[PDB]
Amino acid sequence: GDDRELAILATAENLLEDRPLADISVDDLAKGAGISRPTFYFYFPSKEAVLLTLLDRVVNQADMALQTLAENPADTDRENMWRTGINVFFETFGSHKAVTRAGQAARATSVEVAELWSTFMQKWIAYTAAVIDAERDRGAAPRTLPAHELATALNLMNERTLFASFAGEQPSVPEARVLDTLVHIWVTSIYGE
Amino acid sequence: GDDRELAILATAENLLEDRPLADISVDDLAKGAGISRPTFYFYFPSKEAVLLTLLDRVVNQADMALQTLAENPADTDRENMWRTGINVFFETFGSHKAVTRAGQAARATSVEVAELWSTFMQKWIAYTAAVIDAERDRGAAPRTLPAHELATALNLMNERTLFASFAGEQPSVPEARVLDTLVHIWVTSIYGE
Repeated sequence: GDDRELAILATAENLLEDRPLADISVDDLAKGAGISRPTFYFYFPSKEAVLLTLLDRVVNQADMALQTLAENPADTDRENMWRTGINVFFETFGSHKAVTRAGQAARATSVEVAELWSTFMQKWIAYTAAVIDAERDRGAAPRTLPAHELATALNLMNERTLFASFAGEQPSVPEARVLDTLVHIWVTSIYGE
Repeated sequence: GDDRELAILATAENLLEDRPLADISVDDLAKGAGISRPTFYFYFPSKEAVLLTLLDRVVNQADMALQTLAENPADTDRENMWRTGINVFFETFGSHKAVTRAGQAARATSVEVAELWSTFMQKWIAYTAAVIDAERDRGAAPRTLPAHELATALNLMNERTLFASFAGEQPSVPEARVLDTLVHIWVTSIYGE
């Protein structure tokens, strides 16, 4: 039963690797999931609710991985610690590029997708700023910009640069180089005087 | 004659301050410009070509201002020089927020808008990297990341952070704080070891 729902989600993710949400119909979803069209509408109100759920699962996966990291300090220098935290996003979203791309194009039209993204971005920026503040309180980072404004720009940078790399946009940082590039900007801007 | 065209462009920019492209019709454009609907179609193929031209004029205005800056060095420290160059974009796009917002939402659907944006971004990143390279050649900046990858991420950061500030997205850096925030990230990441 939760089976049919997972089948629908797995079909949508497979089809989104090939074409946009606009080019996928409810029948394609139903057909791929081994069900009828009215049976589909029982699990989801629309193909957009299917995308909404896929992005929800992707965002919550990253957010949980991040909480795991937070409760379990990695034992390394400062630079590697930022790298590990950014890496959560590089791997989680980079393992679901079709959902990332469609979820981002849907922010322009779907109020729920825009709100879901915006809640989590606020959470990840607040956490980033709490860490920068701890680093300043401990004397490891200088008091330059307002931690929260600095955290806002760096998280926006990552959203745009990661997602450009994953879609292979022109211009974009090659995906093999994007982690190194962002970590350098984060560590210089956070610790640089 | 070029009069009617300017009237149509000025009407579209005024209406875009109130509602999205989808909520504006060719008749609204024609009516505001003091012309008929078939007369409209003589100057522009569609309301989307009107947006395309508006964004074209905005992008070329910034690019020309930047060329002016380039040919006329401002006589100040390094930090102020980056601030002046970023400021070109903060003021040019920030003086046309409705076009910026609609032009960005149209990149998801219009191949010409996507290509126009992508050409200019490549140009501005190449110029940014040429400057970072000159600074490294002169011994003023360390050889850290590949200048071109560093320039890519910083320009993407600015596109996303400026445009979030202008739309008042949640989250965003307040528009009174966005210039300072980006300049700090640019100067630390470019000059920081």
